[PDB]
Amino acid sequence: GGAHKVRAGGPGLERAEAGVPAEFSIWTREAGAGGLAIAVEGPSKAEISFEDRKDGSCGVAYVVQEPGDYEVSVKFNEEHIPDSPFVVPVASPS
Amino acid sequence: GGAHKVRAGGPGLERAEAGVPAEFSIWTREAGAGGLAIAVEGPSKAEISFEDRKDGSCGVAYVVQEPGDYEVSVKFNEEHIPDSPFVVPVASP
Amino acid sequence: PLEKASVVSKLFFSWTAP
Repeated sequence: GGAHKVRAGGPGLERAEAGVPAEFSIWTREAGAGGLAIAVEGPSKAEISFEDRKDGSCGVAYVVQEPGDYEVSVKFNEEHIPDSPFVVPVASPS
Repeated sequence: GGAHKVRAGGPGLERAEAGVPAEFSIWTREAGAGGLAIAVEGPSKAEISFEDRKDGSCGVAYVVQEPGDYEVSVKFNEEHIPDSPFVVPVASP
Repeated sequence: PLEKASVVSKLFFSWTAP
């Protein structure tokens, strides 16, 4: 219960460019209430900015600096929503 | 800032063996949001992965293929955590 | 010939508040 009811989507969960923000959204509504957390694993640090919007919807953007393969993960009460973690490739600026 | 509230330990921070996955763990729940970085320095490349599980424990595992003296760094928000880097003797199979 | 060469392997993990 809880996590399976959450949904996320965006460009940020399918591909990104080194240096340029990768955005996506999460919708909780229908799940319990508690805590959403987002994590990025890969060959470089990630700057993650977070926004709860008075919509019961939440919006995310992060930056990474190195090409390579990353894993973005969204978790509700410390467990993965459907499709988390998302295998997200990063390529160099054009 | 914040790295001083992070702890690590386990057999992978003490010795390891070539071709054999080596494990240790990190406690972060007392430092909140941030970034971990793990570096492994020495004679050959390492494969590394986190295991972030539903306890809220954080695990690291790595595999190097060559005997020798490696060093495992663990920093949080670019600062070293207590006792990092770690001198890790990696012995033959 | 006086250099030290070694291999350096990195992984990172950044995560978020609530």
